Amino acid sequence: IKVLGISGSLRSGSYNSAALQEAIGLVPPGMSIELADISGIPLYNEDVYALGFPPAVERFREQIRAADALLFATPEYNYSMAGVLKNAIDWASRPPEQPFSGKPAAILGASAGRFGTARAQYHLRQTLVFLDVHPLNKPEVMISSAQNAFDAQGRLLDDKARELIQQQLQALQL
Amino acid sequence: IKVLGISGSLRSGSYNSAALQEAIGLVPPGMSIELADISGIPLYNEDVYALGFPPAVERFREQIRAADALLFATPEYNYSMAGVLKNAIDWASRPPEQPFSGKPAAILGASAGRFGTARAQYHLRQTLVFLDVHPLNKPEVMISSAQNAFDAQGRLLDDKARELIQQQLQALQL
Ligand SMILES: Cc1cc2nc3c(=O)[nH]c(=O)nc-3n(C[C@H](O)[C@H](O)[C@H](O)COP(=O)(O)O)c2cc1C
Ligand SMILES: Cc1cc2nc3c(=O)[nH]c(=O)nc-3n(C[C@H](O)[C@H](O)[C@H](O)COP(=O)(O)O)c2cc1C
Repeated sequence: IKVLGISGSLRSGSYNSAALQEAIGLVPPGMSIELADISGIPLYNEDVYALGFPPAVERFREQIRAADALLFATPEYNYSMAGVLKNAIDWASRPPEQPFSGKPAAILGASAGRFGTARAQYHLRQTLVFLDVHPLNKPEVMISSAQNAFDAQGRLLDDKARELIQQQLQALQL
Repeated sequence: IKVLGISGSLRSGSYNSAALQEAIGLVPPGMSIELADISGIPLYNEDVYALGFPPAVERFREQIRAADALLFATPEYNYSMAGVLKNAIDWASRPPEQPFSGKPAAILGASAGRFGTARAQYHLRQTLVFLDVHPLNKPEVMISSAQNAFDAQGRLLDDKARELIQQQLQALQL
């Protein structure tokens, strides 16, 4: 079961990239996770699209088409998903045969304050559902106070979190 | 009264851009609309921001700070606002003293086909309130079937949408 991990944050220390990094070692037997790189994807511009998909967008789209399932790690930016993550989905959603169609997915999000991700995870869920994606309803995974939830070398300390992801990955495998 | 028009679309024929332009031909005395340019704003990345605002973002934040009101024309992509617009908002919202705070703003959205922008407008309204913007609730301005609503090189053929822009600009002045 090839699972594609998608972070909505480009920063090297990104707690969201970190959580998907930890999910690699939390997968169950039979499943495996590979992180997608969207740093190369540009700002959406219909004119550019008309001329054809940017190299970085073709690679991404084909990673989605090929993966058996998707795992999203969306940060919340101002009461919604991060623009960057949305922008990448925008590109990837263009005809013909946008690869999202039919794929199952799991959503989780990391924020640093005391809330976050609740609104971004909902918006992301609706956006994905709009593209015919079938996301897992539960469990619900949110990493609050992430700045304390991880250490320098990006490692998740909360057993609850480690366990929740394991749960989701299984719930995903089913 | 200086007003900032922000289009969430970068394509040359953008109906959301074309709509704001029309509004310029509709301003009443004592009000002027200038169109911000976000095309130069890069994808958001915390590591880049840590070293200072890109010039484009800088130019953008100051226009917001200086303008007495904001006029947003957001297209709707995949059940939410355009990723491009959200990214510009993400960049502009960073401390120190992000300029959205306090500014009154009005929303409108241009889309082709069936529905459009109703979700994007909601998310946008929400995100902006989160930044302490005072967006107007009435009137709702949705330009549907935009592909027919506009002719070659601008000009809003639909008289209905015209009334709303006018009304929206008048309410805004108040
Ligand atoms: C433009 C921007 C908007 C943000 N908005 C919110 C927000 O609405 N709520 C919240 O709890 N945190 C918010 N944050 C903080 C992020 O959740 C926090 O910095 C997080 O560590 C980012 O993780 P990532 O780098 O893994 O994406 C925002 C950060 C930025 C740069
Ligand atoms: C990611 C994406 C999703 C879109 N989804 C729809 C849709 O569901 N229904 C529809 O009628 N048009 C849809 N459109 C078309 C736009 O509404 C149309 O191209 C519009 O004219 C763009 O206006 P703008 O250039 O002012 O943003 C979509 C466009 C993009 C880029």
